This record gives sequence, C-alpha cells and structure tokens, in this order.
Amino acid sequence: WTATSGSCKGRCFELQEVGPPDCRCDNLCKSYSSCCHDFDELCLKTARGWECTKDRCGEVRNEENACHCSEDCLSRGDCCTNYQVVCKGESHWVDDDCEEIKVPECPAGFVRPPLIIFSVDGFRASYMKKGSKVMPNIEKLRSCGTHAPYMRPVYPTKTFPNLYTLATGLYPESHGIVGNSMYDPVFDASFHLRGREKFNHRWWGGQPLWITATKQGVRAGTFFWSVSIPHERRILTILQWLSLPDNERPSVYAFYSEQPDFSGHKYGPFGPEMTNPLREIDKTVGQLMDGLKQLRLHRCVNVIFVGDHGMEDVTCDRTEFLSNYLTNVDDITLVPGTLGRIRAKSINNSKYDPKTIIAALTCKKPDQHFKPYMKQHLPKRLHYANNRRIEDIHLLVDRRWHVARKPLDVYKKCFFQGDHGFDNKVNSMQTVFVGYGPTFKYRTKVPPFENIELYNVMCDLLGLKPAPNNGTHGSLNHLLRTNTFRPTMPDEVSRPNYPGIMYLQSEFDLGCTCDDKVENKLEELNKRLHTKGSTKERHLLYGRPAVLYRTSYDILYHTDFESGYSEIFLMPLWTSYTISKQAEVSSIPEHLTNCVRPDVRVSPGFSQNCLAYKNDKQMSYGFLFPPYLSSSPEAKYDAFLVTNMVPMYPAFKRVWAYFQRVLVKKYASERNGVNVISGPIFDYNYDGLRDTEDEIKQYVEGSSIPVPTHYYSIITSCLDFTQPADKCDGPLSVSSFILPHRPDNDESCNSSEDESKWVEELMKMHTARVRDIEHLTGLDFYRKTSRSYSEILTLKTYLHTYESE
Ligand SMILES: *[C@@H]1O[C@H](CO)[C@@H](O[C@@H]2O[C@H](CO)[C@@H](O[C@@H]3O[C@H](CO[C@H]4O[C@H](CO)[C@@H](O)[C@H](O[C@H]5O[C@H](CO)[C@@H](O)[C@H](O)[C@@H]5O[C@H]5O[C@H](CO)[C@@H](O)[C@H](O)[C@@H]5O)[C@@H]4O)[C@@H](O)[C@H](O[C@H]4O[C@H](CO)[C@@H](O)[C@H](O)[C@@H]4O[C@H]4O[C@H](CO)[C@@H](O)[C@H](O)[C@@H]4O)[C@@H]3O)[C@H](O)[C@H]2NC(C)=O)[C@H](O)[C@H]1NC(C)=O
Ligand SMILES: N#Cc1cc(-c2cc(OC3CC3)ccc2F)c(OCc2n[nH]c3ncccc23)cc1Cl
Ligand SMILES: [Ca+2]
Ligand SMILES: [Ca+2]
Ligand code: NA
Ligand code: NA
Ligand SMILES: [Zn+2]
Repeated sequence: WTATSGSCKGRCFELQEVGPPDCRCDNLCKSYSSCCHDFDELCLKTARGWECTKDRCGEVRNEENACHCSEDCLSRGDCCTNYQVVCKGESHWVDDDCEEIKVPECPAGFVRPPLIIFSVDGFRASYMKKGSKVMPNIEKLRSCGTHAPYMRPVYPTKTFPNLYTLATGLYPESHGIVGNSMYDPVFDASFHLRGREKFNHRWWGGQPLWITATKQGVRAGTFFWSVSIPHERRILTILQWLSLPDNERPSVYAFYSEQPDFSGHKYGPFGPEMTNPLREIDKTVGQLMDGLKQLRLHRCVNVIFVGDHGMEDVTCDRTEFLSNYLTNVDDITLVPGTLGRIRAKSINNSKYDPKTIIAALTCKKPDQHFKPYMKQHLPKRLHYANNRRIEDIHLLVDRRWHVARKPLDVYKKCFFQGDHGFDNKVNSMQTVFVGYGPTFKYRTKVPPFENIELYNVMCDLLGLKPAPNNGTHGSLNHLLRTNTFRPTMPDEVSRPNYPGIMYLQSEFDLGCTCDDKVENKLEELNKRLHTKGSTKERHLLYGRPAVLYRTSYDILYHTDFESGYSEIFLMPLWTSYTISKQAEVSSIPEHLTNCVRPDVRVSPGFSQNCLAYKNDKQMSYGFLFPPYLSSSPEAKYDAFLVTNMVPMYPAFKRVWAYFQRVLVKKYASERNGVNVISGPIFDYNYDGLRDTEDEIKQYVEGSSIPVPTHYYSIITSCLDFTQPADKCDGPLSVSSFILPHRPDNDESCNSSEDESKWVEELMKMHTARVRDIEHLTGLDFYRKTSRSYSEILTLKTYLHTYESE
C-alpha cells in the first residue's frame, strides 16, 4: 500500500529511496506502482519538446517546459542539450575535430572523472561497421577513443544475465541470473521479465557496481530506468545530477536503451526497418555529448558504450518440437526458445528419467538443430552448471533456430524475425565496446575480450576495490592510459621434488610387461643428462607451471618431454613438450603395443598398475606425451613409462589418439612448431574449480587411480609465425581445449565415421581459455617469459573461437 498523497515538489529523480508507505519520486517508483500523485506533472514534463529553437533563445523561464532555453538554464543545469548550439553559436560535439584527452579537464570540485555507462540492448557487433554512415556520434566515440572489434557476452546471451554480469564481473551461475526466466527450487519461486517478483533481492547475487561504489563512499546514479521514462528525460536527468553540488553529485551513471533489440526482434538484425533505431540511438548519444560539452564535462567524463548481446535471424518455421521426439512430452516443463532447459513437470513422478529423455533427444534426425546435454557436459567455456536454477538437462540450440515443447506453444503465444540467447561464441551474438575519455587510450583498437572483464576496469576507473569476481584483473590494462592495476604473479605453494633413480625393477609388481630387455659410454652419459634436464629448455618454454595448492609432486625429465607427477592422483598434473615444424610422426612398433614400464624414480606405492586396467572392463589407458612423436626409437621407451599413463575410456581414446597422431603435427606445420601442455582435470561437482581428493566420484576399478572428468591441452607458438615456437622473440599465440572424458561419443552424431570427419569439430566446441584450465587445475602457466605480466594475463584470457570474420 502506497499513501500516494505526498508530493514530488523539489524531489524529482531523488537518489535516496524513501520507505513505504510514503510516496516515492525516484525513477523506480513507476515499477513499484508507488509514485506520488504529481510525479508525471512535475517529473515527466514534456511541454515544448526536447530542443531549443531560435525563438526560445533568451526566453522567460517557464517551469512547465521539458527543458529550458532561458539565460539562467546553464546555472540551473536544465538547458535543452542543444541550447549552446542554437542560442550561443556553438558547434555540436560531433562536428568538432577530435583531439587527444591527455589529462582530465574537469570543473573545480570534481574529485575524479565521472563514469557514464551507455548500454544498448541487442547492439550486434557488426552494426559498428554496417551502420557507421547513420551513426556519426557513435562513430566519433569509436574512432577517437578505445574500441574492440567486438565484445563477447556470457551464456546465455540474454539481457539480464549479460547486464548483471557487466555489473558484477560474475558468470551467471555465480550471480544467479541464469536466464530471463527461472525457477529456484529452494525458494519454490519463479523469476520472470514481466512483473514484480524479479525485484526481490534474493535473485541477485554478488555485488553490483552501484553497491561496490556506495560501500566505498562513491555515489551512484540509477542503473535501472522504467520503460515509461523517455530517453530524452533519462539524459536530462543524468545531466541534472552532474550539476549537483560536490558533496551530492554521483560519480557513476548508467543510461539504457531498449533499442535496437526491440526492433531487431520484429524485423531481424538487418531488416530495412533497423536503420531508424540506429539513427535514434546515435541522436541520443549526440544529446549526451552536447550536454556534457555545455557543462564543460566532455573532456572530463569517461564514457563506455557497451551492448549486452547481438541478434540473429530467427523465424517461427525454424522451430524443433520436443513432441516430435518424446512420447511422454506432457511429463516435462521446458524453458524454450534459443536455449532449452528441461525438468520434470511433477517432482511427485518417480517414473521421470533424465537418461531416457536425453537418449530420445540424441541424434534422432539427420539435420537435428539442437543437441542435448546433461549440464555438467556442456563445454566448460560456458561456465553454465553450478547453480540450482540451471536445470540438469540442457539443449544447445543451433543458431537461427528455436526449440519448443509442442507446435501449439508457437502459434498460441509468425510475429518475430530476430532472437538471441545462443552459444556466446556465435558471431551474431557478439556485441560492442567503446571507451572514450581521459582514462582510455586515444585512437586505439584492442583485441576482442569478454564482458566479465569490465567490472574490474569500471572499479579501476572510479578508484574502487573490486569485489571478488571472474575477471582477471590486469587483463584489460592495455585499454587504459592510466589507473592501471599492477597485478603480481601468485606465489607457488608447493615446491616439487626432483627424484633420481631410487627403485629396482623387481620392487614393482604392477602386472605390466614390456619387450624392452635390449642394451655404450658415449650414449649412456647422454641419456643420463636427459633424465637430469638437459633438453628441458626445449620442452619447457615458459617455465614450469606453479602449483598453487598444497600437494606432493615430482618433476620428471625426459628426452622429449617434462612432467609434474602427482603422488596423490598417481599421474601427471601436467606434461610439457615441443614439436618443431620438422618433427616426424612414427608408429608404435608391434613389439611395444602393450608396453608399460616401471619408473625407477617413483615408488611402486605411488604408481599406477596395469592389473587395474585389466580388471576394469570399461576403462583403458592413454599417454600424455604421445609415443607417435618420440624423437628416436630409443627415446620412444620413455613414452611408455607408467608415470606418463592416464585412464581413458576406449571411446575417448579414439579422440585422444587422433589429436596426438594427426592434429599435433598439423598444428606444428601450420604454426611453425608448437609447445604442448597436456593433463587431466577433475571437476566432479562442476564448479569450474580443481577438485580435492575427497571429491573424486570415480576410480579405476579396484584401485586408487582417479578418473579425470576432462583432459586439457594448451598449445602455444610465436604470434610471428616466421619464428619457430622454440626461438620466439616476441608475443605468443595460444589455443587450448578442455575435452570431456566421456565413455561414449554420443555428443558427436558422426562418430561412426573416420576421426577426420568429427574429432576436430568436437575439439572446437570445447575450446577454452588458459584461465579456465588454471581454475580447474590450480596451476599457473607462463611464469617465465620475456613478456609483460599484463600481456600474459591477456593471453591467458584469449579464447580461440573458430568462427570466421
Ligand atoms: C567466479 O567468481 C566467484 C566470486 O569469487 C567465485 O565464487 C565463489 O566461490 C567460492 C568457492 O566455491 C565461494 O566460497 C564459499 O563461500 C561460502 C559463503 O557463501 C556466502 O557468502 C558469499 C560472500 O559474500 C556470497 O557471495 C555467497 O552468495 C552465493 O549464494 C547466494 C544464495 O545462497 C546467491 O545470492 C549468490 O548468487 C551466490 O551463489 C553462488 O555461489 C554459491 C556458493 O557460495 C553456490 O552454491 C551457488 O550455486 C552460486 O553459484 C554466499 O551467500 C562458504 O560458506 C563456503 O565455505 C565452505 O567451504 C570451505 C572451504 O574453505 C570450508 O572451510 C567450510 O567448511 C565451508 O563448508 C561448510 O559448508 C559446506 C557446504 O554447505 C559443507 O559441506 C561443509 O561440511 C561445511 O559446513 C565457501 O567459502 C564463494 O561464496 C563464491 N562467491 C560467489 C559470489 O559465488 C567462483 O568460484 C568463480 N568461478 C570460477 C569458475 O572461477
Ligand atoms: N552494469 C550495468 C547495468 C546493469 C543493469 C541492471 C539494472 C538492474 O536493476 C534492478 C532491477 C532493479 C538489475 C540488473 C541489471 F543488470 C542495467 O539495467 C538497465 C535497464 N534499465 N531498464 C531496463 N529494463 C529492462 C532490462 C534492463 C534495463 C544497466 C546497466 Cl548499464
Ligand atoms: Ca538484451
Ligand atoms: Ca570442482
Ligand atoms: Na580395461
Ligand atoms: Na555418436
Ligand atoms: Zn531481446
């Protein structure tokens, strides 16, 4: 109940929220149905429109007008944004040549450059180039400031998940807003775009920038604008707030536009109808910049022009219907559209089975336009599993398609021609970033980066300490002129052991055999040196990874590779080797096919055994350093050491063998050598973080050998591919993956074909950042390069996406 009989007189767009039942004049009052009786009259004035004209210049102040052209308006902070242009002979900001902002040029009393975030809904990345002729203001920001060719949103590529990631630096799974629609089974409550429940504070995790600001003494404007407040009024309210006294004036502001998303859904991303919304957004940008120029703030404020996601062509006829797959279709609830989320209609039904639903959705039609997943099997790059609001069964929908339960759902709801929500590596979902101002660089292009990184930067721009988040602080230092955060490398927690020869062959009883009883002082000393680390400069190019948790491990050296071997997990944490452009692939000779060899540096008690693999009818084994790439027949024997073996389902061995036999060599050819780091990952609770020992749910039968959920590889070379990977003088180039260690290849619908038709496609889907691997392993890579640490941080956040341009 709102007692709506108080008044907004002098309180219009007040910053502090007053408490019920007393009536509100802040810009959320509309959304809560709680504005005072006179809010429209006083706070939403529209008389005479939004622009001065010649005949209004110098007018008598009339408090009814939407904005003012009277002589006192500058001092009142409430001129129309074009007042100086029309009435004082000034130019529009867009018509001024751009000039480097080397230092902030701020009015007296400004403690720090303010930040304005100008967010645009559905602003696809390619609009910057394709719409540039109708967006002159935006094009000046872009060309004069700092810009990326695009910015990667988070999954799902929906509004609230992306805007709240922008505000928190958190993945949706951690902030809680995992879709535009949600059920929380602990609350027994639903979240919708429509209506009231979405404003309850329990939905919203982490700490958004406005709270971070407030808690550290920095004042914030509103971030949420009610749909009924027009854009011109939003801008005027910001400019009014900027004219407040020093002690009252906020330092951080946001504008939001519902366009171009709104029109994009109706007309498609490049509909001829889309030109007008782009023109209109540019006009709003021009209003803000002119307004800032009038206030002498145009060379003082940092402006971020940022989108939440893109837009793709999607029509009603490109809909897959779950009723064409499942008999039981009425026993499920589907969250539909550009992604699918499935749960039981009733938790009173004990005959609901995810296994059989998944199986009925798997590779059932030859051109099937969605793929089902248990959420823990989704590509780890999506980070979309560790929340009770994310249903166990997920459907990744191909770009340009929808999924629905039944046909009736689509026609009893063709309207639309655009939608978004797809996989966040899809080109059509990419969005924009431009930074303009004293703290950003001048005429600088930066590589594409992920929107999870911006919270840290916005905190740096305002002198704030960021709350704990998923950005990698320092990875965006190259965007900034000053206010860099100077990160330092984490300290290594566990130092390795360096074991020598300590065990006789007969001390082992592993059940392994190898045909290797075959015998010189020249080459005896030589092989001794390889086991002491003589080739380690070649195979370990960037120093050894640091172990950032407490554990017990050994560095093992060999001719062709180096490893960090875990006495606790009984396998390497990592294995490092370099394959030159000239290296040769050979086969595993006939006599060595089932060869596994005791490692005399490592005790029986900390070794795997072959008997376990013999008795486990589901599990086989593979090798981290590939025997196919041995540098010589004699060196090949090292690859069969029990300390290089890892457990592998036969189905996964198909993937792994093709990677090691064919793809590594291909990459060495194409990239002029590669350095490879491979290893296991254990993430049984799908939190994206390294499991401790006591979290492992599966072992090789009868043994203490834990089964990885995933295998990783990091593949590094010289960005200047005219230099070989092992003699690179400059910046690096990386691609990585985290492959799920699965007992079937059901994910790949063409897996009965030759590995050349499906394995590389799988690996591309499971592309990863080095940083994703760091979280999953507790390892810190690239510790000894000749590059700056900031540059290395940027490298660690790189994602090789395999999209074209
Ligand atoms: C991305 O960045 C984020 C941010 O850094 C990373 O997330 C952090 O990860 C930490 C480790 O997983 C986690 O630390 C835990 O904190 C617990 C305290 O939690 C509350 O307080 C924090 C801080 O203010 C708050 O942010 C949390 O908010 C969550 O929950 C509410 C709803 O309840 C949501 O509003 C919000 O969206 C958020 O949800 C997300 O996180 C939770 C986990 O907290 C998930 O469950 C959700 O699905 C969702 O993803 C919390 O309100 C603390 O209690 C934990 O301590 C246990 O473990 C330690 C280990 O040292 C041990 O000493 C203790 O014994 C303790 O165990 C006891 O509880 C166990 C479980 O109940 C029990 O089994 C034991 O036997 C014991 O009784 C733990 O320290 C931190 O909270 C989150 N932060 C956030 C914001 O999510 C994330 O990892 C990054 N991702 C990647 C891939 O790198
Ligand atoms: N950084 C950031 C940032 C965050 C938000 C935002 C606001 C929120 O306010 C809480 C609900 C009361 C919640 C979550 C958000 F992420 C944002 O919102 C713009 C917006 N205004 N009006 C809309 N209507 C439909 C959808 C979004 C918005 C804009 C930016 Cl630049
Ligand atoms: Ca949106
Ligand atoms: Ca884990
Ligand atoms: Na076996
Ligand atoms: Na298959
Ligand atoms: Zn939309």
